[PDB]
Amino acid sequence: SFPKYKPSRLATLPATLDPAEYDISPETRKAQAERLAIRSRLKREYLLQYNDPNRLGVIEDPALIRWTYARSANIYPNFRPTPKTSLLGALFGIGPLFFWYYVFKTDRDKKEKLIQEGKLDQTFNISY
Amino acid sequence: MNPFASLTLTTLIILTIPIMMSNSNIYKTNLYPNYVKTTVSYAFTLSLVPLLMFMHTGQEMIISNWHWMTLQTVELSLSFKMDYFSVMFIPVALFVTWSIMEFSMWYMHSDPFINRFFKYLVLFLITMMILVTANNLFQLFIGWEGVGIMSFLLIGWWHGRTDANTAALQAILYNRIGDIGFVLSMAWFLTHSNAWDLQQIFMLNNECPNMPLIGLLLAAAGKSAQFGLHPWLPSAMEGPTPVSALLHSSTMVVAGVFLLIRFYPLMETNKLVQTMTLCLGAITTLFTALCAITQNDIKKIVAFSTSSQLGLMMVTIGINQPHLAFLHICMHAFFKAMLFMCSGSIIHSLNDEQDIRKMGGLYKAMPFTTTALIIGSLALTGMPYLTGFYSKDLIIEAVNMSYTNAWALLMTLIATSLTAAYSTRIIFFAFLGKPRFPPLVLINENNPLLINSIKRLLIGSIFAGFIISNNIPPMTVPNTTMPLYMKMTALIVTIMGFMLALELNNTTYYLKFKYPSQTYKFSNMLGYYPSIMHRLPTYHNLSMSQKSASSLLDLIWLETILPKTTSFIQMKMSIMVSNQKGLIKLYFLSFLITIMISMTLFN
Amino acid sequence: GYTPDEKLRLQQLRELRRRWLKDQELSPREPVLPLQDGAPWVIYKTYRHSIFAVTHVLIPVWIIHYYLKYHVTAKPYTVVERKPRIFPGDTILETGEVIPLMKEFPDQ
Amino acid sequence: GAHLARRYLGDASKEPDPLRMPTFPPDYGFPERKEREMVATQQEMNDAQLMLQQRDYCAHYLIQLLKCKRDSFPNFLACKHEQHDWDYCEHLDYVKRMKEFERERRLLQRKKRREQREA
Amino acid sequence: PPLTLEAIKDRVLYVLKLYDKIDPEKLSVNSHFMKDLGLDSLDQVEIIMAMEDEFGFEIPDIDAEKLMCPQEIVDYIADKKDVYE
Amino acid sequence: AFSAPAAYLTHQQKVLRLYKRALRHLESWCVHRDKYRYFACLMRARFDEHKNEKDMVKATQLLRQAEEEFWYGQHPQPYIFPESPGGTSYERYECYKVPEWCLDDWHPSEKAMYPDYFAKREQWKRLRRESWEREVKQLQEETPPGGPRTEALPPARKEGDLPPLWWHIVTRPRERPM
Amino acid sequence: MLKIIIPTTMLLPMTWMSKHNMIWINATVHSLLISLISLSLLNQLGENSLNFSLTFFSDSLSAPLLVLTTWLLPLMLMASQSHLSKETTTRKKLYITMLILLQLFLIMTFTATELILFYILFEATLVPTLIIITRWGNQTERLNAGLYFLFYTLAGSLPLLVALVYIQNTTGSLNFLIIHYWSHPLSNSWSNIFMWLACIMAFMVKMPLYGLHLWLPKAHVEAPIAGSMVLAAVLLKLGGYGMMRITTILNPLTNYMAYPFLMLSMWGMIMTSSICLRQTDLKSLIAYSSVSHMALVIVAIMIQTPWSFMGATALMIAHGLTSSMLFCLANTNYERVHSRTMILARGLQTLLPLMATWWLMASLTNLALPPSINLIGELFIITASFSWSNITIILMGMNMMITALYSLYMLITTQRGKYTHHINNIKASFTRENALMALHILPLLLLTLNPKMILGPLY
Amino acid sequence: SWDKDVYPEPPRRTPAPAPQTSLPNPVTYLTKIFDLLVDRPVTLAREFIEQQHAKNRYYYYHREFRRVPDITECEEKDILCMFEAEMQWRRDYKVDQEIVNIIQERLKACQQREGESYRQNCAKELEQFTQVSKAFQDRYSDLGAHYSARKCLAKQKQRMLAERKAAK
Amino acid sequence: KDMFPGPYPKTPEERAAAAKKYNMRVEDYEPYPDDGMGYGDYPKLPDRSQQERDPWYDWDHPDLRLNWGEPIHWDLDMYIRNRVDTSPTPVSWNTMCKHLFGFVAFMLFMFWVGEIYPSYQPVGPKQYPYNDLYLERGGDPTKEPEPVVHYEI
Amino acid sequence: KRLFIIKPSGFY
Repeated sequence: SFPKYKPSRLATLPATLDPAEYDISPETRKAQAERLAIRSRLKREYLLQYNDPNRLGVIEDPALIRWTYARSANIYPNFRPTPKTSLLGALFGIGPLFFWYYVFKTDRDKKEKLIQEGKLDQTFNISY
Repeated sequence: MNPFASLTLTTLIILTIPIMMSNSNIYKTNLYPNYVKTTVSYAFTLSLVPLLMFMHTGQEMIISNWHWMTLQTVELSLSFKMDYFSVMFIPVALFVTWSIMEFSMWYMHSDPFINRFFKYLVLFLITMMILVTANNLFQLFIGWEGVGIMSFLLIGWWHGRTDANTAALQAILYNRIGDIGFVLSMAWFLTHSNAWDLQQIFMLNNECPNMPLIGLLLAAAGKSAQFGLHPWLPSAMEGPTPVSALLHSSTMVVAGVFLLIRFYPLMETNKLVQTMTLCLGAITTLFTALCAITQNDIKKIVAFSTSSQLGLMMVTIGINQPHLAFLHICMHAFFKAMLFMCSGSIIHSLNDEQDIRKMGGLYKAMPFTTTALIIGSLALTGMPYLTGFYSKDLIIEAVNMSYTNAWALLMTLIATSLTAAYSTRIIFFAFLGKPRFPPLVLINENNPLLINSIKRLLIGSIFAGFIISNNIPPMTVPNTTMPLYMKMTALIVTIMGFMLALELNNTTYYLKFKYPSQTYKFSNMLGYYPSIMHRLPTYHNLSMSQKSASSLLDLIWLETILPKTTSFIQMKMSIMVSNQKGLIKLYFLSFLITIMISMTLFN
Repeated sequence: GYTPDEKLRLQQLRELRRRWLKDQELSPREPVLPLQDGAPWVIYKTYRHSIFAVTHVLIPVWIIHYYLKYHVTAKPYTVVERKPRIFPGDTILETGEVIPLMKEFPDQ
Repeated sequence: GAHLARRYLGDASKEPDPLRMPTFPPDYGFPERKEREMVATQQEMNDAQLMLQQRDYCAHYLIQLLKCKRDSFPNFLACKHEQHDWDYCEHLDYVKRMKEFERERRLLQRKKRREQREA
Repeated sequence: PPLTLEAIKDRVLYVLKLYDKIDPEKLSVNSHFMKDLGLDSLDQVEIIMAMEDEFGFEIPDIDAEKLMCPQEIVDYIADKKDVYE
Repeated sequence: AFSAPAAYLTHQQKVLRLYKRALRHLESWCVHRDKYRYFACLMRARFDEHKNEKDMVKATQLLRQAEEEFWYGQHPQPYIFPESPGGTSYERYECYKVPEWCLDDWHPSEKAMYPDYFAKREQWKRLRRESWEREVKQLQEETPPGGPRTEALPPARKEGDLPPLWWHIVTRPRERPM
Repeated sequence: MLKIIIPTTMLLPMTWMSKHNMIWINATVHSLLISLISLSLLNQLGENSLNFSLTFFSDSLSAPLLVLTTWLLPLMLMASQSHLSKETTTRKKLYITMLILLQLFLIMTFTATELILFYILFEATLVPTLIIITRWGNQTERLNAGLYFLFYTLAGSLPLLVALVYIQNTTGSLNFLIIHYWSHPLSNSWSNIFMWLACIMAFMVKMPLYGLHLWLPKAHVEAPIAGSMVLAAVLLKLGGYGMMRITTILNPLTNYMAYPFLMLSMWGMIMTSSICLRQTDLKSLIAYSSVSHMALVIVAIMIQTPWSFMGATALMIAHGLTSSMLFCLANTNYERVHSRTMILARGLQTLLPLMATWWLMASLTNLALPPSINLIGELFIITASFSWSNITIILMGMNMMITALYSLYMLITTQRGKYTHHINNIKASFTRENALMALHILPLLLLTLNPKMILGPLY
Repeated sequence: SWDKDVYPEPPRRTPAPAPQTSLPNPVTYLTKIFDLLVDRPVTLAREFIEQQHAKNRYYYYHREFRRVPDITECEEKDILCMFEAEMQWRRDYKVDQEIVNIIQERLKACQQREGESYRQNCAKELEQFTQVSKAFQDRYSDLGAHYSARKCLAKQKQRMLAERKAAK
Repeated sequence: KDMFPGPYPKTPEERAAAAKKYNMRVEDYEPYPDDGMGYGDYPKLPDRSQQERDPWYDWDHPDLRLNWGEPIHWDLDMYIRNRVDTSPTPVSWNTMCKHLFGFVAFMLFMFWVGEIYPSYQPVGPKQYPYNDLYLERGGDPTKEPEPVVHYEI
Repeated sequence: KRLFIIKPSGFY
């Protein structure tokens, strides 16, 4: 009974240690056959276009176009102001701004106070 | 004195001549690498002369040849500091580069772009010389970034390998993290001391505060692959072996230690920064040596050895013995470059095989490389009266005989034991035993370039330590009297490490199989620092970028706030105004309401 | 292992691949374009060695020495040398000399 | 390292503190102590550009070593005697510091014995 | 290291002859391990590992399982190493 | 050159792959040849012990437990062949690989530097251009009505016909282009 | 100044009356000559600006920008030749005339002595840019991008116009000399706070400020190559020049009012560089990089210190050159593969080595490798910020690290790895393209030798 | 040709060569070879070029700017006088910058020349630069990017009012 | 063009159409949760780094280990082989974190202890002449230093 | 036995 391997988000569970790889059913094999069929159809089309002696140019992959559009264009039309969206936006948008304002303002005020008190060393600070 | 400046400047300027001629036809011809090697050799021969002058009379100089620009009260000029450190490191670096290029001619013969490789080598050498011979922080930063960029290019020499690109990007990332502290140092010196010249910085900063020195510490940690920024150096072995041996073994990696050494007069004043350097060096020595003990790739083992030696140099700086650290840099260049050349010879002989497990019984198969590696390992482990003895033994003796963090001293001694251990590992697994390489035997070291290149560094490892140590002026008060065990500690610990490593390696022969211990896993997985540190922060930063910055702010919320809401409001008002009803009865009533309201409000 | 159709396909591709590889071989002749600088036998042993030595060190050293003469004179403080270590002993001009009077004990 | 064992594992009061050393005055005991005479002069040091850490009570031997090194060049093996002399002076200085440490140890023990005498 | 076709064949046959379970006399280029010889599946795995160790290049398992003949190993090695003679 | 994968791995194939991985990791642990041979014969005996289990559920559970043992006992740094994925030399010469189509963009002077090879290349281009139509027809004919259910491609049925979709496999760049 | 203006005007009749074959050639020759003429302006008296006439003056700030514009026009012509080949002669001449009008307006903006004339021409620059984007863009989003750009700029500018007129009514003149010499301090009042906002916001929109930068990615991605070149190189720097000129009026209130914009820029540079790390479009990546560098320039201007201003001018010029070259490099690959997706084209170094070298040098300048003028400006800005507050160094260094990461990431993805097999339309790089990249690079490396030219008046 | 008063250099004390070994000194022969091969041809070339320059000697002159009324005496909105005073103040700013540069150059040269005794033997230059830096900071620092003579005058007046308040 | 990604599917017909659009099995297809993030129709592909995918298989894009037409992971750029990797580790992630963090913590703790108990030698402080080089260390010559006296032992 | 090396056009 060797210690088991805890999968995580950055350490995925190996297929060898997959509890489902050893529990197979006829429907699972059917699904695997269907997926292989899909991949085979796509590979056939790609290779037909790729080995064509007449083709000159890129083989436009619809998947790549969809990926780009979803990453860039489709975001806003499929956005809805929701409590999670609103709260996360508020936090990660303005909170850092106020945090840096606090930090820098406190630092600047401390420096100005020291300067007014004449309690800061700028003996050779002649290039600002 | 008059010849000194001319010779020193010519030594650097000659190196640039092959770069200029790279535009000429020589680049196309096969003669370019040989011309580059001869240029480096002539540069070394010339650099010998100012070294002799300094040995004779200590003729140190600063040359401000060109006035780049004057910014109000700050004058920036191209100034070279030809002091002891520069005048000694230039010949050492040139000699090592000469040997490395001669080896590379043999090692990189098959490579189609050998000329590009040699040109990149000369570019790195020029950048490193700029770094060493710099009197302004800006010139030193020029050298710093040039060395970084050249390392980036050379590591990813085989652009096809995704792993090479990853290693180059990782090196750039860690070195830039160090450059953050470097920029902090530059800014602090400019704001407070009103200069970037080392001379004025030294003059004004009688008791240097903590912040600029901590920034210098960070930059040194980045370049010298200290702990927290260490993983880039072992990953750098993805590049061609000459590149490793030259930059990421003996010359580039010492940049951080050299930067700290250059600022030694300021380093003396602040005690806290000395303590941090000591602790970081001890951590690096221990961790990198422990990682090396269980590594199965020869290049990785030697790279971790380089990191441990750099940590030892950082410790020496912490013990407030800068000149000894410079001496250790000088000796390490020789013996570590030689060890890496031997590794490259083994790899080329065995058809690109780097795993020690697939290498065996090479003691007689490769006699010359075996002799060179044995001598290099003995020098590395501090065998008396070798190059290592003049540096490492003094390092340990000074560490013991000084006010020191206890754990730092203990870790340094343990690290010396582990250095002996991994030297035993490489020798035992590779040269000793029975052959384990694939059947076809292609071993052949009978190449004049390889033989002569290793010969020069062998002679250097044997005698340079004595020669340099005798010639250099005394710069530290020696630890004359010390307890006998204190004197012999280095040898005792080295021999104990040798014995334990030899016994454990012998135990491998026994027909017993045991599943790995947790400590073995920790050492082999490099302390898990790569596994988690290259995944968790990278994942979080990239995911945060895409999810918040790219989407939730830019494409969603800022757009919703300023553009979209205003557009929507104007659209709604347009729909209201253009009611599209147009009934005289309806809007004429509005006229009545308007008349009444106007009469009331405006009298 | 393979199905007979698989075996046949692999064999066909093997034959065609070997044909391609053998067609990648060049002829006995590598045509080249058709005396720019005369070079009979020019002693590459030493003469070319000396030419390289001159062009790469002697010319640069002369140029740099001239630039040194100009730059040193053009601006003050351009070249500053560490004051030579005057160990108690004769000087060139001051001719100053002093002895610590070995006010110590010799035995070792 | 045994002194460290006494300092930490044993009673700390008996063992001297390196930073605090020397707590007791020079006049205590040691009825007549001569000033550590400096063989070399301050100007000599400044002229020889000796490092401040090397500007110690044995800087004269180092001055002679530097002069012999400059004169002996190219030969770099001709200063072995001068090197030995300077090394021995440094050894004696170290021994004197060791004697100071032992003196502090014994003085602290004597103070503890006075405190015992009270009880 | 030209690594000609005949050299590959000789080395594969050499490894197979050094295999104790295979009797050297009946070993032939077309001798199927499964049918003509008495080797089982695990013996196929072992001989594939021996071949890949001899030539220093790793044969993928999907391709490795389908060899089943010394000549197939030879031609597969030739294809991988671009041997055309 | 890789064969078209199957929808699933048969139990026999999975056992074979586990055996190969276990032997390789044992070799990584057992550096010396003799110790490796001893423990490899031991492992072969271990496989032979349950080689003939009749209950498929029992064999499957044995496979699962053995895989767990392999994961615990896997070498942290297993040996990788230099050109194998994850190896030191994997994809090293990839940048040197240059596709054949780059040739058509050569300047006529460069193409005149090597006439004969380009004549041979023109012959190959003619061959491919002629064979494409027949290849497409064959692929249509042999393809099932639903669509290609496997990545496997048929061989040439008749003489004078090239294998369907042969160009890139045949004209793939040399492993060591230089 | 008419030595530059009048030939630039004459470029229009020459282009219109030139033969259909010779339009590009004549335009390029005479634009290069105009730039050679403009090179004379670099000679600036240290104490005083070159006051050519009542309407026009030049200083060490305006001269580098004018030289940049005059140099940029021929480069835009070379870049835009390729994709406008199919266009009819009248359309090509119209495009060239839009470019020439843009150069003329930009020159007059940088040389104008009166703030109202500066505003008139600075807003006039929108019309040619808008026409270029909305007429010769290659995607359906060009109309939306043009609307965004125009309306952002106008919403910023109109309050500036009101404020400038109010200043004319109060002080009595909008001439920059008189304003500088009289320059009575402002008081901390809500009216003066809103005058400060009105003066600053137009330029803060022009210099892409975090939260006001949305127009820039759309415009740069959707515009043709020449339009992207002007937008990156000069149109953003219009904001920097305006802010530097206008900061004289608002002396004391700047200290109070800078903190919102200072924090916005300081955080936004990190945010925009992090966006650059995850962008899927090369043009978009370059645009966000421009946003980050301009945010640095905004910080330098707001700090209002001599070193900050010198670094701001240096960064403006260096970034203009680097961004223009990067857009040209991306446009070449776009013409070859007809897509802007970074992943689509890979391993181009094997196919196009000299272009790979150009990419390497462009990225190295982008990540501020010393002694590039980019690093000179950035380092001066960093030192000024450090004097402003030692804590700024954390953000500045983080931004530098991320800039290096995204620059080398773009270089690695586009120019390294295995070549995309199916793409077969990659062809040997034309001498025009390599010439364009060289014309971008060589001036940038040369300016390092004599940096006083681009260090601004405060040098 | 630089004035020694402007750029002070301590008198040079070079120890005389006092060999104590029979072995020949390589530095001496190498320096003689360098002399013969390089220094003599270079000296000859400079002799030729100096002869040519002396053949056609022409002089350039250092401009003198007469002092002009300061902003202190310039009237309000008097743009002519304000202009003259402002340009004069800018020239004075440049001259003060150059003076600071000269003092800093002395400081750097003294640090290098003294060697390991820099901390003690350069104290006078350190004090000089201390005074010059304090004066320059008080006169010109914090004026801002848009520095003007009026703003410097305002800074001076603020300082003097603070001094009177300190005098109480 | 229906090829472009659409909104979040809400009816089974919408889900089937989306699955066919993304060339995925209907049962396998699983759109991101419609929480307003903007993913919409795009499928939640497994978070497997491209390293994990079998190298040996012939990929349409070998360097990316991706086939043409295959749905592309939303964060594929993040999970490229040159960037963030999720391949299984020999040791558990939590255990790796435990070991590394514990090692570093113990290291720093022991260094702090060494600070508490610093090693040294049983010697007295080094004595320097001329009031510990008061002048040589930058001491003001005009001011009079305390006359440090070192007596012989 | 020289084998042809495929490379992009260099004349341009």
